[PDB]
Amino acid sequence: MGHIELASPTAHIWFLKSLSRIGLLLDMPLRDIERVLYFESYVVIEGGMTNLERQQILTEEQYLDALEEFGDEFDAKMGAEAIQALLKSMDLEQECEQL
Amino acid sequence: AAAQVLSSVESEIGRTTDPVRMYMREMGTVELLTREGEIDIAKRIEDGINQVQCSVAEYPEAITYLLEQYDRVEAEEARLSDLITGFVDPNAENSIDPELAREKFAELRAQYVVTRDTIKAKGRSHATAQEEILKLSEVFKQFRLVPKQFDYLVNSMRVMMDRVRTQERLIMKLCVEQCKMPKKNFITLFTGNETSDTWFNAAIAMNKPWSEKLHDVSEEVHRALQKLQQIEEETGLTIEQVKDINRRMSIGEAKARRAKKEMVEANLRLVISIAKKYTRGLQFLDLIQEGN
Amino acid sequence: VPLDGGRFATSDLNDLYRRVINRNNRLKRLLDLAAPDIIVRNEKRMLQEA
Amino acid sequence: ETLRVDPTNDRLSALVEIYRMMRPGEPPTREAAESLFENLFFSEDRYDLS
Repeated sequence: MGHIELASPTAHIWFLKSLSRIGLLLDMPLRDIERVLYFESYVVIEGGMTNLERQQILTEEQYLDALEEFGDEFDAKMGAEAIQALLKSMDLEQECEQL
Repeated sequence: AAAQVLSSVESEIGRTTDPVRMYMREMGTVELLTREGEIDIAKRIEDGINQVQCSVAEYPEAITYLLEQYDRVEAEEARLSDLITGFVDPNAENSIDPELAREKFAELRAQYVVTRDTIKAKGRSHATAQEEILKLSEVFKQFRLVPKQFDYLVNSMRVMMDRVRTQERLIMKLCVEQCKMPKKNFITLFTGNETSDTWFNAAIAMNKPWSEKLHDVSEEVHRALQKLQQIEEETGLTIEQVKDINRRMSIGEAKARRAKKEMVEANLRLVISIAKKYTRGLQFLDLIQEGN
Repeated sequence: VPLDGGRFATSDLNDLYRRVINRNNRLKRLLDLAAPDIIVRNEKRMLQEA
Repeated sequence: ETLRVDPTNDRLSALVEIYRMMRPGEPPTREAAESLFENLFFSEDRYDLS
């Protein structure tokens, strides 16, 4: 078997459309996941300030205010790689001991 | 305010899975310019282009880089290699002829030497020495080269500034992080001498007990100095001028990229109109992407 | 596989592989060309859909 | 009783809703909704009863 090296990470469809397995893990609405996937809504990976919050839905116009306010302090980007970074950053042992 | 209606459309979409209409909705914000936008954008691109030309103007070795390769083929009794296309090719506001390539080079050799001794007179910042350097740049300015060899000329500056930036970072990598070197005085002391150890032992003159026991790491903090001064000697250019070179070339290239961006989206409707006559061999969107 | 009449036929999986590779290499070409983010989003959507 | 549920008040809002109905996602314009509704049941090329 061979492999295909992709430039931008892409999301599997089985653990995304079937029920969610990517939404239940992230505790995120399914529709918002699609909105972020289609490069329409940003997500806050990390909020250095208290104004923002992890896993926040963001529109482009509402995101310009964040750019003009803070910029480097927060971490919010676009695309499936944002979801990948969210999975990288999250910790499940803390959820085990907390929930 | 074309994005305000998007706040009402996207917030109330039916979550459509057709990418084509998402694509149109995303490029529908731009408008169609005419008779002023094209001219203004072209001017904003050409000023960036001549800013890049000024960026290659202040490098002392770029003018020698124009000539040493032609000297390789000048002594070959013939230059049949394609590098002869990357000649000066002066602008006039065609096969390269010896009556042009050598004639343009007749003054180049003279400017190669007349700007050397004058610089040593009354320091580097001498008035007539600097205007002679600017004239040596100007005889370089009257050229129109090809982007092939030119594509490496910009990287000849880019890699050099990347190297100096990495060397600057290396100081923080070695001592500032571990020893907590307050940057409040470091930035001022580095721009003072940056050639010898006046500020390095001035930091010993102050109390700074963290830097007092630097003898254990003396031979790894001053190797960055050795490399920086080696760069200064081999390049023949001071650190004062190279920062100005990189400061104003970056803004020029960013402005050119921004001008290209502000125009490309304005003409996507031509692409989307022309693509649809060609479907159906491949697809409905790959044609649009290739047209882009 | 070639047919007897000098023809060919292949599984649709080959078409899908060609389709994903065609836009994957295009996405590679859109990075060194410094594409505007508006079109890179479209290319990434193309890849995700493929 | 149906008027109590109808969220439109005039022609323009009704046509905007109909355009959003047939072609969701695409922003509606003044003339596109009219053209679409006319083509739905009042264009000889795209409609016939025999």
